[PDB]
Amino acid sequence: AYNIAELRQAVINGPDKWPGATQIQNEDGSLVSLIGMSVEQRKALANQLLTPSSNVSTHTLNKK
Amino acid sequence: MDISKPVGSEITSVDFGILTAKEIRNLSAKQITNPTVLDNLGHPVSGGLYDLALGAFLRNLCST
Amino acid sequence: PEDFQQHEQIRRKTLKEKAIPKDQRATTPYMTKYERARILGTRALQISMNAPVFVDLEGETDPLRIAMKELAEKKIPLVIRRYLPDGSFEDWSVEELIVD
Amino acid sequence: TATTLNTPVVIHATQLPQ
Amino acid sequence: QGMETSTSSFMKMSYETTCQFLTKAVLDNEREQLDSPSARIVVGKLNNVGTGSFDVLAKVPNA
Amino acid sequence: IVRVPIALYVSLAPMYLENPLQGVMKQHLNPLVMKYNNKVGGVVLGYEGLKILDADPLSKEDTSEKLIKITPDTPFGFTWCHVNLYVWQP
Repeated sequence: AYNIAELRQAVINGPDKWPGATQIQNEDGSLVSLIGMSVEQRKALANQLLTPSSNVSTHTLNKK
Repeated sequence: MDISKPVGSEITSVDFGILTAKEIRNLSAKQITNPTVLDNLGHPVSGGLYDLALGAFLRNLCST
Repeated sequence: PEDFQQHEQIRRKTLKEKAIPKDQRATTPYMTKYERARILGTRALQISMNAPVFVDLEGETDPLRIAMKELAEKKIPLVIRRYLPDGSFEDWSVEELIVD
Repeated sequence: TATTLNTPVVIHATQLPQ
Repeated sequence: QGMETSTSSFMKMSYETTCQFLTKAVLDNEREQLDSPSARIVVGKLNNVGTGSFDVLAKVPNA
Repeated sequence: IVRVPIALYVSLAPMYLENPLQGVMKQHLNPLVMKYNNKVGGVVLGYEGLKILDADPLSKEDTSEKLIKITPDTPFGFTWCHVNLYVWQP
């Protein structure tokens, strides 16, 4: 809850603009790479960072 | 290491011993008899060193 | 079902012998550098996983800084289990220990 | 599915079924 | 030769002459508790020195 | 219909530290209901009397606060918990 201010901007900045983000790890362990993505897709992904999980098995977990 | 994947067990100690001939005959998935590793066409020959019961090998599903 | 109960009773009794009572601990009253470092690290790891926070975040985003802030105000809900070479141990809450 | 966050690490019976 | 006597087989194996120490440890059926700093690296456990010389317990408010 | 007392070794996330009992319920016990369990012997229908075994042995059994051992690598805690399962075993 205290992190989405910086992590959202890091996801938006992408892998080739420091400070930035290179990967997103969902609760289930999916490793979505930010390398081959456009800025619009990165904004869509960043807006879904702190979205509560829909799965009970990972309801105690958050993305990375 | 992933901090979101805790491990519940832990190795406390190890001890050394001889692997008796009776147990290996039971744990084994297959024994090797032909000293030819793979036949023509590059396929691993069953009963050889590269057997599908010893593990997946070069895009071939493990028989075990 | 009965073998497991015997094992459980044996293990719990052996642990109860190990535990040094609160009025017999003879170790240092201060907190060692390693103890403070691991307290901060574990508290930061917990905070990073949406653990409840007992301090006010003055616009802080570093979990380690949150842990340091809680350690300054002695609001960390952790316990150090100091181990003697025999295997007997002592329990000190972070509040009881005095930093530096 | 079948994770340490979902299933118990070890489960033992304490007493006989009653 | 100086280290010939020690409870941790992994240390003596990792130092030198791995096979002689391994034979001595397997013929004596020795069991090591993973207490040496070198022994815990083989199995991949937290060390027993410094920050690994104690445990950390949480105080959960509700029984 | 049979009540079986069991002790399970279960994990606890940091988000459930203030409510460890409800955390054990929502993590390990609620998914265990209405599903046949091989280590019990039937269709688990419910649980009752959940109690956490304390990490320090010198505390009483009536203490509201207990100790949970945190994993060295992760922030997760692990503890033994006793509970009576109501199960229909066919």
